[PDB]
Amino acid sequence: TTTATRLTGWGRTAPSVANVLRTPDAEMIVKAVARVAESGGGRGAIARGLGRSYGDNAQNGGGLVIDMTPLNTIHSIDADTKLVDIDAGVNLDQLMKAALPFGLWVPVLPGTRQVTVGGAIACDIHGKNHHSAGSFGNHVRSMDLLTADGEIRHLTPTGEDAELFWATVGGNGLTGIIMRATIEMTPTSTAYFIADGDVTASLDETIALHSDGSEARYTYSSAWFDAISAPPKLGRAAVSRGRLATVEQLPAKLRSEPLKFDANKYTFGPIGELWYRKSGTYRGKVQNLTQFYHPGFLQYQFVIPTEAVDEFKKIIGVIQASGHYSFLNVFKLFGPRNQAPLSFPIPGWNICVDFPIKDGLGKFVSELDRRVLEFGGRLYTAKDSRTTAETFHAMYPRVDEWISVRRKVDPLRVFASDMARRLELL
Ligand SMILES: Cc1cc2nc3c(=O)[nH]c(=O)nc-3n(C[C@H](O)[C@H](O)[C@H](O)COP(=O)(O)OP(=O)(O)OC[C@H]3O[C@@H](n4cnc5c(N)ncnc54)[C@H](O)[C@@H]3O)c2cc1C
Ligand SMILES: CCOC(=O)NC(=O)c1cc(F)sc1NC(=O)c1nc2ccccc2s1
Repeated sequence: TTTATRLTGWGRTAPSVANVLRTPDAEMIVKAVARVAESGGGRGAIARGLGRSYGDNAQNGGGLVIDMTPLNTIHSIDADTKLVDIDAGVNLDQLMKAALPFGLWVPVLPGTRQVTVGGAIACDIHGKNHHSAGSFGNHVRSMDLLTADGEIRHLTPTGEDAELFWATVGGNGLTGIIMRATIEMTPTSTAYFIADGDVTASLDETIALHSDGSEARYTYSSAWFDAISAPPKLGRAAVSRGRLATVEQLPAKLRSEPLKFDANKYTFGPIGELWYRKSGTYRGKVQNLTQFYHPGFLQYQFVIPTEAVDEFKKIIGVIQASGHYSFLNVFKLFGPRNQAPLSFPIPGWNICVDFPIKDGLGKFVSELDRRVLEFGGRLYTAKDSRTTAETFHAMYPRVDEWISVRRKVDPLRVFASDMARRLELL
């Protein structure tokens, strides 16, 4: 029934051997969880999606890992209610394609589409539209949760079991296995975006641009920022902002299938500064999803609360002066948070940086953790593999509330992961 497999997260880092159960049969999954519960709990079980977490949240050294990707039935889509009913192994690319002919858009897309619905709920994922749509869990109308006792619980965001619903959102698999969910989609009349592009010369400008009001005009917003240059070039950004196009905004060619989804010597001088400015400045460009959104290393992502703007500028300065060079860097302003205790996003300045593994890096990121903590921010568990229990607990002050929900639903510690043990969420 199960195979011994060396599993890792996407950062190809911290390997651990587990029994991997890979079955299309939901029955077998129920029986395997019963097999784990009866056998004195042991080192437990965790669900796995497409393995796109950089962390260790989808591995369980010496325990059971349940591969959820063969549970990938789309049960129903309804254009009138905007509801899709899917198995938790359905991925967001598959969902996106199935839903478009109904005029329905996946309401939160992350930077990849190769992500399961289960993983999208359990990490409470966010994307380019967070300030207008919130995160994934805001759009879940119901889910079916396989709990430790072997019962499948039907959960909704309001009414009884709300607490457990909200513990499962961002719960990293630790309340049990999400089998099935109903999601409310966003109505759209096209597969396209109308996009504006802006380019700033400085961090001060980047911040000014993001707090001048203009963010209200766009449903989707994010930036690539410079993390290497000295100040005041540092934190200069290519900003890309837009919204879903309506049919009347498309060039005539596209109106018949509006829902179809099918170095050099100059580059470091003044001319390329102009090139990159021109090329990155535009208004009302029509773009598909690939052009607008989806075109060794240690990923590190954090958010600093909105008011702590001076503290945010200080952390960027520390990154640049550190001697650790990050080329691919995403900046976004998050909007309001939801009610999930372990949900990562909070209103404020979100950054994802990417460091090549060098001497000293492990210790440098520890200092960064400390600064993020002091400034009221937190790290994202989907990107993290190395932070301590202490640091994590102080960054998520609702963790105790969460833990008691978890102990209520899982008394025998039937659901467990490397991360759980490391972060003392067990
Ligand atoms: C290139 C790239 C870009 C990314 N961009 C973004 C982004 O823009 N925004 C963002 O928020 N995230 C982003 N991520 C992270 C990714 O969205 C999350 O890590 C997502 O959770 C991965 O889903 P997955 O199905 O691979 O789940 P896995 O990585 O396999 O599992 C992740 C967690 O979900 C739990 N889980 C999975 N399935 C189930 C289930 N059926 N029931 C209960 N728990 C389950 C696992 O136990 C584990 O805790 C990115 C990742 C990559 C590689
Ligand atoms: C590749 C898609 O890029 C985007 O447009 N991203 C966003 O808009 C966007 C907005 C946010 F709030 S968080 C985010 N993206 C991320 O967190 C990514 N992390 C990686 C790591 C490796 C490769 C690609 C990515 S994208």
